[PDB]
Amino acid sequence: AIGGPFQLTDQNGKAVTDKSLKGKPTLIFFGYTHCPDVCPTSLFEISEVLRAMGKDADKVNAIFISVDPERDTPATMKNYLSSFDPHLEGLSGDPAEIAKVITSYRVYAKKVPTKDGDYTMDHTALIYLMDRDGRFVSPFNLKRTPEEAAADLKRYL
Ligand SMILES: [Cu+2]
Repeated sequence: AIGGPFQLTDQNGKAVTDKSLKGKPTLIFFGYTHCPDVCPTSLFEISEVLRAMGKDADKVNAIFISVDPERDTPATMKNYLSSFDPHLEGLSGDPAEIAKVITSYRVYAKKVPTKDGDYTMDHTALIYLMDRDGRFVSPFNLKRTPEEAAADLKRYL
């Protein structure tokens, strides 16, 4: 089964587990705060879907899990997510827990050293849709208007 148990921390320091994602459909994106193009564009596109949901945005989970736990602490994630829709929840964790979640969600993440102790990460770019029971449905299509993506997500309410 794609996905597994976890215990992570949101950008406000609140504990978040797999069990707390149950009851709502869930979009998940794995990335990192120092990503130059893919992450801000993906998280912007998700943000527009959440805006197009209106009041229903509170009835889904939209989760950004960092694959760069050495840098993406709650405070870093909070400030990063400040630019994006406020419904996005950013999850940080102990390196052990992130490595576990990466394996159970079949994520690819690889550090790529640049220069002077800095680095980028190659990583999975797909958006995961999990149902309200936490069961993987499919990857989620963002190549369409925010309203079309919102209408699709609403079917999982
Ligand atoms: Cu990225």
